[PDB]
Amino acid sequence: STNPPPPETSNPNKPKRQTNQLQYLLRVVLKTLWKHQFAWPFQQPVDAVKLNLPDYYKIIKTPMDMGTIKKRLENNYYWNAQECIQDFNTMFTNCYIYNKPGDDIVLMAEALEKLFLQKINELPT
Amino acid sequence: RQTNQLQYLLRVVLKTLWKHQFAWPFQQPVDAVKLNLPDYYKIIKTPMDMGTIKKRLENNYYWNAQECIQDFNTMFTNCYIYNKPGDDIVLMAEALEKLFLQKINELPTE
Amino acid sequence: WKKAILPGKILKTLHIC
Ligand SMILES: [N]
Repeated sequence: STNPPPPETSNPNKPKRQTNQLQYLLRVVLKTLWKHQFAWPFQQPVDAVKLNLPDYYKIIKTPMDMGTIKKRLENNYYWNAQECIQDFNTMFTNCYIYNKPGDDIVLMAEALEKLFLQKINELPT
Repeated sequence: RQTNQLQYLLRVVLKTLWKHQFAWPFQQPVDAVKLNLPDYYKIIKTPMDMGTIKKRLENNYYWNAQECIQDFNTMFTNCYIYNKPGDDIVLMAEALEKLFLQKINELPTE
Repeated sequence: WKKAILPGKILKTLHIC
């Protein structure tokens, strides 16, 4: 009954990349989602202890949240934008797997994912 | 809970296709009488639609993920058999099928 | 014709016959 440490946000030996697509994910995509009215349940790791979800980290093998994604973008974590896009998708999918369909938190993730895919549709080449 | 794969099929795969903008022609069985398709059941011997798949998943009727995947593939194939390949409904099915195969590629192991 | 009202009162039709 104890939360795992949050996901890694840096790499101990990797060049930081810096590209049109990576700056876009931080400056446009992450920023737009972060300020969304539904963002707040996703801005930090799931606190399974406080929320009394004893099975969350047994069911969700790769936890992910927007605070982690933001730090990964700020640090040297990603090799490319598609690695970051996968983290967003993992965050949404975790919510869909753990929670019942139609639950409020699932509806919120769906609205964030719809906005995310709209922003990804305009990813620079 | 359901097995990892069947739960994933309902909560990730079906939900994603169900709420897609192109889902609506596939959310219920084809009503060949109302649509005046006198040949539909002659051509399409095993109809299938996402409304039926959704009910089978929600009622725990499937024994495994393969039975559910086969139903999705039957739904797409039926659309391709009955309609002309350039038709809007075929383009819609193709886009749903592309999304389906992407989500199926990430099916969790049991 | 298949016809539907989508959320937002968006209307869609398809000429299946
Ligand atoms: N038709």
